[PDB]
Amino acid sequence: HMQPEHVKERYKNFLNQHVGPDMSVQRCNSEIGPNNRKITLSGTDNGCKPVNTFILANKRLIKTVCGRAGSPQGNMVRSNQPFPVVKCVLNNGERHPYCEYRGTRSTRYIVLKCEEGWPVHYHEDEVN
Ligand SMILES: [Cl-]
Repeated sequence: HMQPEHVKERYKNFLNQHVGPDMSVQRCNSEIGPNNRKITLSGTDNGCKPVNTFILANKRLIKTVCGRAGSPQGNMVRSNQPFPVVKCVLNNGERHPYCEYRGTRSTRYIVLKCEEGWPVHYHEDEVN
């Protein structure tokens, strides 16, 4: 429960954007939208993210990728085993409440950036 002060907000936002143990392929719009997580494109006024991946696992398991269950990839880490994910890809909309997505489930190695052992960034594919 205790977190480094400079990590707290980045970690909170990592959980919000990317930790979705209960997420499903057909709930991208509801989960991303203002009735739930209100996930927004960084640096924008309520802008729809082009892509947002939810890892279908709990935060405890995902955090282990920052340590024993990951391997180094530059200054990031790559999971040693793959995870189930739902990738939400933008279909329509500029800003909330109009962000509409298609969700696709896959199993994939996840690449994260960690700080002090805490996940702070999920590395999305360049093209989605
Ligand atoms: Cl790996």
